Amino acid sequence: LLDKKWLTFALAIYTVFYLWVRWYEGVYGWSAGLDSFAPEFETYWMNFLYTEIVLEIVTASILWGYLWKTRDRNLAALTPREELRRNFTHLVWLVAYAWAIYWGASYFTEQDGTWHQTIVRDTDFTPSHIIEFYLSYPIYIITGFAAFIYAKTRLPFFAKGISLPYLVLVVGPFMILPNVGLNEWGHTFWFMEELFVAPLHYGFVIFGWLALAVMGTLTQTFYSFAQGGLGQSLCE
Amino acid sequence: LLDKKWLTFALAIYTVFYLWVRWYEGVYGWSAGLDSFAPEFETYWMNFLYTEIVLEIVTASILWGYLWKTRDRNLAALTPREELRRNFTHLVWLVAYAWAIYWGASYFTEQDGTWHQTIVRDTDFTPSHIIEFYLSYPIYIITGFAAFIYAKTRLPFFAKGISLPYLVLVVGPFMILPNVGLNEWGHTFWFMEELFVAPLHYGFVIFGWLALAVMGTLTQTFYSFAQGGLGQSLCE
Amino acid sequence: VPGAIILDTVLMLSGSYLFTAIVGAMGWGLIFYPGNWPIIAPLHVPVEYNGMLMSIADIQGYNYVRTGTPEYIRMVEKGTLRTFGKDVAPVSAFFSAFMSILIYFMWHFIGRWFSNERFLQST
Amino acid sequence: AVRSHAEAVQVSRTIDWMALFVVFFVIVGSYHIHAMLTMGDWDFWSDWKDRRLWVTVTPIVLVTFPAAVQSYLWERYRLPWGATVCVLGLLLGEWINRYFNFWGWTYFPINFVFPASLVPGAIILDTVLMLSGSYLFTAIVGAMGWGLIFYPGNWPIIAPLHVPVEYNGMLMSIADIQGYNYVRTGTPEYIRMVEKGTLRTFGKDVAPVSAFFSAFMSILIYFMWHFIGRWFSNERFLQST
Amino acid sequence: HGEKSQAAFMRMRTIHWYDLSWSKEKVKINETVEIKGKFHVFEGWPETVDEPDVAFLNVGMPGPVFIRKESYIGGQLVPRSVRLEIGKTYDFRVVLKARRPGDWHVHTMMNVQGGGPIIGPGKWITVEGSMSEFRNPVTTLTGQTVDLENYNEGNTYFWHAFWFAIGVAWIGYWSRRPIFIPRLLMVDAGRADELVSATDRKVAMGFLAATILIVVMAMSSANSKYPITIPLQAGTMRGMKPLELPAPTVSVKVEDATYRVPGRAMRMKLTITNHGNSPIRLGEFYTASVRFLDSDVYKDTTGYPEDLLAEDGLSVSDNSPLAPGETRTVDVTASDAAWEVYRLSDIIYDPDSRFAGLLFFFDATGNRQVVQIDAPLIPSFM
Amino acid sequence: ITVEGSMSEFRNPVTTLTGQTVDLENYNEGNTYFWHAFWFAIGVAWIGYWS
Amino acid sequence: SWSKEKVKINETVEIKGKFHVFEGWPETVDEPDVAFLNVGMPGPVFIRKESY
Ligand SMILES: CCCCCCCCCCCC(=O)OC[C@H](COP(=O)(O)OCC[N+](C)(C)C)OC(=O)CCCCCCCCCCC
Ligand SMILES: CCCCCCCCCCCC(=O)OC[C@H](COP(=O)(O)OCC[N+](C)(C)C)OC(=O)CCCCCCCCCCC
Ligand SMILES: CCCCCCCCCCCC(=O)OC[C@H](COP(=O)(O)OCC[N+](C)(C)C)OC(=O)CCCCCCCCCCC
Ligand SMILES: CCCCCCCCCCCC(=O)OC[C@H](COP(=O)(O)OCC[N+](C)(C)C)OC(=O)CCCCCCCCCCC
Ligand SMILES: CCCCCCCCCCCC(=O)OC[C@H](COP(=O)(O)OCC[N+](C)(C)C)OC(=O)CCCCCCCCCCC
Ligand SMILES: CCCCCCCCCCCC(=O)OC[C@H](COP(=O)(O)OCC[N+](C)(C)C)OC(=O)CCCCCCCCCCC
Ligand SMILES: CCCCCCCCCCCC(=O)OC[C@H](COP(=O)(O)OCC[N+](C)(C)C)OC(=O)CCCCCCCCCCC
Ligand SMILES: CCCCCCCCCCCC(=O)OC[C@H](COP(=O)(O)OCC[N+](C)(C)C)OC(=O)CCCCCCCCCCC
Ligand SMILES: CCCCCCCCCCCC(=O)OC[C@H](COP(=O)(O)OCC[N+](C)(C)C)OC(=O)CCCCCCCCCCC
Ligand SMILES: CCCCCCCCCCCC(=O)OC[C@H](COP(=O)(O)OCC[N+](C)(C)C)OC(=O)CCCCCCCCCCC
Ligand SMILES: CCCCCCCCCC(=O)OC[C@H](COP(=O)(O)OCC[N+](C)(C)C)OC(=O)CCCCCCCCC
Ligand SMILES: CCCCCCCCCC(=O)OC[C@H](COP(=O)(O)OCC[N+](C)(C)C)OC(=O)CCCCCCCCC
Ligand SMILES: CCCCCCCCCC(=O)OC[C@H](COP(=O)(O)OCC[N+](C)(C)C)OC(=O)CCCCCCCCC
Ligand SMILES: CCCCCCCCCC(=O)OC[C@H](COP(=O)(O)OCC[N+](C)(C)C)OC(=O)CCCCCCCCC
Ligand SMILES: CCCCCC(=O)OC[C@H](COP(=O)(O)OCC[N+](C)(C)C)OC(=O)CCCCC
Ligand SMILES: CCCCCC(=O)OC[C@H](COP(=O)(O)OCC[N+](C)(C)C)OC(=O)CCCCC
Ligand SMILES: [Cu+2]
Ligand SMILES: [Cu+2]
Ligand SMILES: [Cu+2]
Ligand SMILES: [Cu+2]
Ligand SMILES: [Cu+2]
Repeated sequence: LLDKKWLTFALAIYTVFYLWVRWYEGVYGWSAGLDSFAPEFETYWMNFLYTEIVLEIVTASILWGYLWKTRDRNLAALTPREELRRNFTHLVWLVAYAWAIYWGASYFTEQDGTWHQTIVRDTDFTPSHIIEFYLSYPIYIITGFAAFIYAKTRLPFFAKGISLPYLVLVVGPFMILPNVGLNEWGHTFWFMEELFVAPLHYGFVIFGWLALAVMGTLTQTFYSFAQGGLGQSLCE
Repeated sequence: LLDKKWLTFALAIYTVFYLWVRWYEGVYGWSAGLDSFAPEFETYWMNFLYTEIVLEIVTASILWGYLWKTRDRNLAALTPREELRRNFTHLVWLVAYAWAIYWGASYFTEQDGTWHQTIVRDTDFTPSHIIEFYLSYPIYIITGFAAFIYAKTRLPFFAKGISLPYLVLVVGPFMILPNVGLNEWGHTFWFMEELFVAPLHYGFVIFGWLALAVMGTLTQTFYSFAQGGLGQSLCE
Repeated sequence: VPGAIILDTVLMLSGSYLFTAIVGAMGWGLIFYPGNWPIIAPLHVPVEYNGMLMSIADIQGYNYVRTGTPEYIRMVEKGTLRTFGKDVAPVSAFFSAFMSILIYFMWHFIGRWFSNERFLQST
Repeated sequence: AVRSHAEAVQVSRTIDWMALFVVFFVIVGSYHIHAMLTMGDWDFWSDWKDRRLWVTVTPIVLVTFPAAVQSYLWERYRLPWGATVCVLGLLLGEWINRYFNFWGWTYFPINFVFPASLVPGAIILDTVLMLSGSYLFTAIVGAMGWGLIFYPGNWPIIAPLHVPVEYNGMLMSIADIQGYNYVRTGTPEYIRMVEKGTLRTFGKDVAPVSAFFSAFMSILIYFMWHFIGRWFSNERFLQST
Repeated sequence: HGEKSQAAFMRMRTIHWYDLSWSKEKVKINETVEIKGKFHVFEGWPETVDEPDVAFLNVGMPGPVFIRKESYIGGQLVPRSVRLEIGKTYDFRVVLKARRPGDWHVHTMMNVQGGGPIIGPGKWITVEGSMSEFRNPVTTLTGQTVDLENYNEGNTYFWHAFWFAIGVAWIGYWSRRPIFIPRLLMVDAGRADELVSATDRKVAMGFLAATILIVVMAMSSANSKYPITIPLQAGTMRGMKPLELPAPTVSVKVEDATYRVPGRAMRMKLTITNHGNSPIRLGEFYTASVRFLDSDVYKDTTGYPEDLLAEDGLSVSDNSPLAPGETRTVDVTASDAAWEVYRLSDIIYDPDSRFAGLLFFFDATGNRQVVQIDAPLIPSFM
Repeated sequence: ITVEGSMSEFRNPVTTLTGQTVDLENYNEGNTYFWHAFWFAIGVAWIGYWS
Repeated sequence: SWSKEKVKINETVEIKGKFHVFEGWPETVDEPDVAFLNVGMPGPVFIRKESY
């Protein structure tokens, strides 16, 4: 067994959902999605905002609660094969988290860049703002916290102590979501132009830096792999 | 004995003197105190500045010199009861210092705020500037240095080593007094308006932060109390 | 006081300092304007003052003469060409909550130093 | 543990592939958001790619992530492609977005919205890193290479766009005509921080002086971000966050 | 589509667009649609908005569905930012060439350096055809007619793909050998000094030398081909020619102006004094992209948008012809559904409840005078 | 400029658009005092619970 | 117009004329709101006695 086909599903769910979201915004970006006060815009995009927020809060609660309720209490009694299997499942969680980071912080972020760079901003909940700030950002926040809970509750290495770099990796990209307030406080206030390199955007930049903690995260996961699944073979 | 009625006098002297100062400035704020070049203003407020500066320098010299001359040389031969009595006297000194901090950094500071916010500044030695910068600031500076000298020369804990946090607490609020120069260099220069949140005032803000060292000061004084007057009773 | 109480309760409950900086700081930033709304709500009632629309607070500021504080020093909402809908108060509240998160994180460690009990022997 | 040494090797290969995926795409997200919110405007359009601001700013803000990622990767695994993986990740994200959002969602031409080329700088940074493993020597020489080869690296692509044209009475380059024609509703002409000429611009030196300033500031930013990355490589465990 | 979000008072007093005329309403691919008219920069410019010292005349369309072929302010082409003088009237002429089929809301927007976008009235313009039919030929000074749609695209793709391929080769060279855990363990357990050794250093020298030589050779080739290049043209165009309008012979003083909350009507009182020797009749009130017309005085023939037009939304208490020299006070009521559709009634939410607009007074002979009005706008609740 | 009389005689009536003549000297003072005192009382209770 | 072409030490050479500030001032150059009328010579080989 070891690494199962959970990785394929983990990548495929994100790919399918995000391709559908891209199709949705490419269909309703204009023509019910251009004007923020039209009656059809509330039915096509204000509904997007409400359904996605409710579903994301519910899914975050359910996922974190399940991963915390099913936590392994007897971590001392852990065979090295099962520990290596859990290490691979945690690495699958990290792969899903990285895919979510990409989809949220590159694709939809620059999609919003194109959106507001080629139109005039009409509200705080434009189509691309709904797609990026309130869908993709909460999705990778949920995935990062779920991976944190899984690692802490299953991996003997990551248990008995909260990992500082991996905590930074889970929290910094999370702080981008409350940083959306600075984005809007910036465009409505200090930056009355569609400048996209102005300091109002440095809020995401600072917490875009905090995603560099994946370096410490991955060296820590390698150390976790190198306890039971050390081999050997390596270093001989 | 232990804590005597020196605390009542320590609070009462500040209260009486500062109520009299408030009455004085409420009587002579206007009408000999509005115009800085009238012959009566020099007799009512320039005299305030000279007498208070002379008295403060003399009192600081006398108090620090007495507290340093009467220092206890034989600190090893100190009964725990006498050590606890000295700890209580030092805590009375700290209470007097805190009362002086309040009276200087809140009451008269915002009184000067009202003063220059509701009139036009006429000089560097306005009534409220004389009351705050040159009276209350030197008073709590004197009290803080006196408490420092007392703690260092009497308390076995605070002797044999200059306490870093308590030094910061005594010196930071002291640096507010030389920071008065930035206040005047600010209003005469860079801030030609009565803006009271402008960076010319950040000088007091930085050293207003240094008064947070009372946290380390009070945990250090608790540790000093917990040597001889430890009890016990606590922790049993 | 609402912000203080939120900060303290979210501190003791879930003693995690990071959780406090993340949630209690949101509470502190977000409950400021609703916390003061009962007090300043009566002062925002529209009034026509000799031909110009004014709130009660504007009339007080206009009447009661502040010799040192003219009207132009007032950094207030003057309206923007980027102010979309009715969002000035909530967007400002969320920006304040986020910056409160950052300032809480910085000042937690600044206070951690002020709590020191070191003794420099030769300052 | 594991059954045999061969299974250990196969497991190590699977882990290497998955962790390479994680590194690549976390960098693709974070580095791209950093770049686009620090240099996006000069990177979005072809009439923004001037000779003062574009080449001044782009290397300065784009040596940030490669420095940190190199500081981690070389130190921990002797793998000299941290800068290259960061640069190719940024390029992949930018090109996917240009093709599927700039040209797919909207219809801005690719020859108008093409991104900037950074692989020469990445390769210089990585080779000058592994050769002479001295991190200081890397920050001193590879950063000069990164700053200096930016404009010559992009010159083959933007060279055809600078051909003079007279457009209804006014001289315009091809890039200026593209920016004028293709309407950017949110980006007027005045937001363009480009070379507007100065009374202190002596001779033909706008591009080289800007390139050298960018190389120097790249030295400084590399030095800062090497240590910033040294912290992100930490394996500490705060017991009570 | 960008309006209805900006501050109502800000849309009321920044820039007044009038005499707008669209050449075509149903355009085909490559066919030219031209927008003309006059815009008046308001005297009482809001202080929060930087003065139009550096203003660029733009057009508000979703993406580049129309390419802006030409755009003039005054009589001269203005491809770059221009300086506008507060209080002056300029006329513009934007030439648009259709590119993408569909119904496009083409707005005439104006961008100011530190004040953001001023979207003007927009007209639904339909385009028929296919995008692949679009052709954009431009002739350079070196003697080459190039189509901007595909020019340099191949060279861009080739160079970007070549550099990406070089980077992928550089990464894969190390990806061939085991990558993470073995190398980490070799580095941790004592000196590694075997993970990087010949001929890896020789390959590194090869990559570095190849990169330097490739960049230098490509730069030299791009200097031989395309031997004539110029920098990007930039710089604000000062000295726009403003329209020399005659001084209006009608003076309008606004003695209070109110609007019901909630409502769709604006009540306002004027003291019109007519100078000269002609009888005037108030016919139109343009406040913010919305024209309130008096059907008894003026009927629109310029194809103004239906949602922005009030054919009989302007009602004057005393609209009899006004003899020259005579002054009178009238109650003018501009009531239309647009006042709430375009959220002109959300000026109560704005931090400056003041309005501005243009009043158009027409004579019997047909000629008109454009007079300005600005006054505080006091809401009414009872 | 000399002023005679008493400050308590001063009256500043202003009529709002909602139909309420309010004297600016005392308008909203009671509500301000009540809310500030209530919040201070809540804070004092919170501190005293641990005190 | 230059008063002299071959001057002696202490002797006065005067430069007169008219300068027209261009209407289409480049935007990159700040407007002459604070402009100082100078003279470009290598060091102080001439002292600027007067300038109007
Ligand atoms: C981490 C947790 C994330 C939770 C996020 C939840 C977001 C849900 C989407 C809201 C869209 C909206 O706008 O609202 C709901 C929309 C409104 O569209 P309609 O007008 O009814 O048109 C008819 C719908 N079409 C236009 C899509 C055909 O209709 C719906 O019911 C459809 C929502 C389908 C979502 C599930 C499919 C996702 C792709 C498959 C791989 C997973
Ligand atoms: C992980 C974070 C999840 C947060 C979810 C939000 C729950 C909202 C609770 C009700 C608030 C309310 O009803 O308040 C709404 C008011 C609206 O203001 P108004 O229109 O000016 O006037 C007041 C009008 N009333 C009296 C009718 C309310 O205030 C706000 O602007 C808050 C709403 C914006 C919240 C954006 C959150 C985006 C989260 C993205 C990650 C999923
Ligand atoms: C303890 C430390 C925390 C301090 C932070 C508090 C927030 C500061 C609020 C500024 C209000 C002020 O001071 O004034 C407000 C001034 C007044 O300008 P105006 O005349 O309206 O200009 C008109 C131009 N418009 C129309 C575009 C506004 O607007 C400003 O220029 C805003 C300057 C930006 C300051 C915020 C930077 C936040 C940093 C985020 C990076 C992560
Ligand atoms: C840490 C060390 C702090 C030292 C500070 C010293 C400041 C002294 C005050 C100078 C005032 C001034 O303006 O100068 C001296 C004033 C000038 O007023 P006059 O015109 O003579 O009117 C007659 C005086 N009346 C107007 C006060 C009635 O007259 C004086 O002699 C009176 C000074 C009395 C100070 C002692 C009483 C304090 C309150 C009781 C509790 C302690
Ligand atoms: C020996 C004990 C008694 C003397 C103590 C000192 C009292 C002041 C003497 C003023 C003499 C003079 O010349 O006045 C001061 C002259 C003004 O010029 P003027 O022509 O006098 O204007 C008449 C003005 N009146 C009528 C108000 C007097 O310059 C100044 O504004 C100096 C301003 C300094 C500001 C920064 C001070 C920061 C202190 C930091 C401490 C750590
Ligand atoms: C080693 C590091 C130490 C450096 C500090 C040295 C002091 C700097 C002196 C500035 C002089 C200058 O540079 O120029 C002087 C400029 C010239 O402006 P103006 O044209 O006269 O404007 C006219 C506007 N008025 C009329 C209001 C002046 O006035 C300034 O804007 C002052 C800027 C404030 C700088 C001081 C900040 C101090 C920080 C305090 C926070 C704790
Ligand atoms: C309980 C789950 C479902 C609800 C979830 C919340 C969805 C939004 C509700 C809007 C209610 C409202 O009042 O709208 C929002 C009002 C606007 O005023 P309006 O008059 O409504 O304008 C009509 C505008 N439209 C037509 C587009 C709706 O203010 C705002 O712009 C609030 C802006 C907040 C920006 C910063 C948010 C940062 C979040 C950080 C998270 C960690
Ligand atoms: C720990 C987090 C606790 C959150 C508690 C929220 C209490 C309810 C707030 C109602 C606000 C309101 O009524 O609407 C918004 C109004 C401003 O509206 P305005 O545009 O100025 O209009 C003025 C006219 N009014 C009064 C008729 C509307 O107030 C605010 O500025 C608060 C903005 C932030 C609200 C955040 C709510 C979303 C959930 C946040 C946590 C995920
Ligand atoms: C590790 C360090 C490696 C250095 C590799 C150098 C490759 C060759 C560059 C030729 C540049 C060119 O052709 O001239 C300069 C041009 C700009 O010219 P322009 O004024 O805009 O005119 C445009 C019209 N052209 C194209 C006909 C000229 O390009 C640049 O902006 C690059 C500026 C930095 C060059 C640094 C070279 C000096 C050695 C540096 C190391 C000590
Ligand atoms: C310790 C560091 C030593 C560095 C020595 C420099 C070697 C130059 C290699 C050839 C470059 C070349 O040929 O490039 C020259 C171009 C000129 O640009 P152009 O006139 O605009 O157009 C292009 C015209 N062509 C096509 C004819 C070239 O680019 C430059 O501006 C780079 C030259 C300035 C370098 C200043 C270095 C000062 C070092 C001081 C310490 C000793
Ligand atoms: C839109 C919401 C979708 C939520 C999907 C959650 C799937 C269930 C999570 C989970 O429990 O892990 C699934 C797999 C395999 O790990 P498991 O073995 O199930 O974990 C439990 C370990 N234990 C048996 C020792 C007690 O571990 C993984 O690596 C799962 C990654 C799948 C993709 C995550 C998507 C998250 C989107 C918010
Ligand atoms: C305007 C100037 C007034 C100065 C007042 C100074 C009073 C005398 C200071 C002093 O020595 O301490 C008084 C009390 C009790 O401490 P003592 O026992 O007197 O200290 C000596 C200790 N020793 C016997 C072991 C040698 O210790 C205290 O806690 C005294 C606090 C009283 C208030 C301080 C006011 C300072 C204003 C500048
Ligand atoms: C505004 C910024 C906030 C101020 C906080 C900065 C404090 C810096 C710490 C510090 O002062 O170090 C003291 C050393 C002298 O050491 P020593 O006197 O040898 O003490 C031995 C133990 N110790 C080395 C750990 C101190 O270095 C020295 O040379 C003595 C200088 C002590 C000055 C500290 C007083 C600060 C009051 C403002
Ligand atoms: C934007 C700036 C980048 C953020 C990086 C700052 C990290 C600062 C380091 C830190 O968090 O220190 C943790 C200590 C609590 O210590 P403990 O929980 O006792 O852990 C014992 C071992 N340790 C003392 C070395 C940590 O201090 C605490 O009170 C716990 C707070 C932990 C919060 C760190 C999470 C940062 C996520 C943004
Ligand atoms: C690694 C990120 C891939 C992003 C690809 C993307 O955004 O695809 C949308 C775009 C949409 O253009 P098109 O394929 O022409 O289909 C248009 C359908 N809408 C308008 C809904 C997007 O093209 C595709 O769907 C190609 C499928 C790629 C699979 C990895
Ligand atoms: C904890 C700080 C207390 C500050 C109180 C204060 O400033 O009192 C002055 C003020 C002056 O107003 P009033 O009492 O009317 O007497 C006016 C006398 N002058 C004008 C000299 C202040 O009221 C009192 O004197 C009340 C006594 C409170 C004792 C703690
Ligand atoms: Cu933004
Ligand atoms: Cu001050
Ligand atoms: Cu529109
Ligand atoms: Cu106008
Ligand atoms: Cu001239």
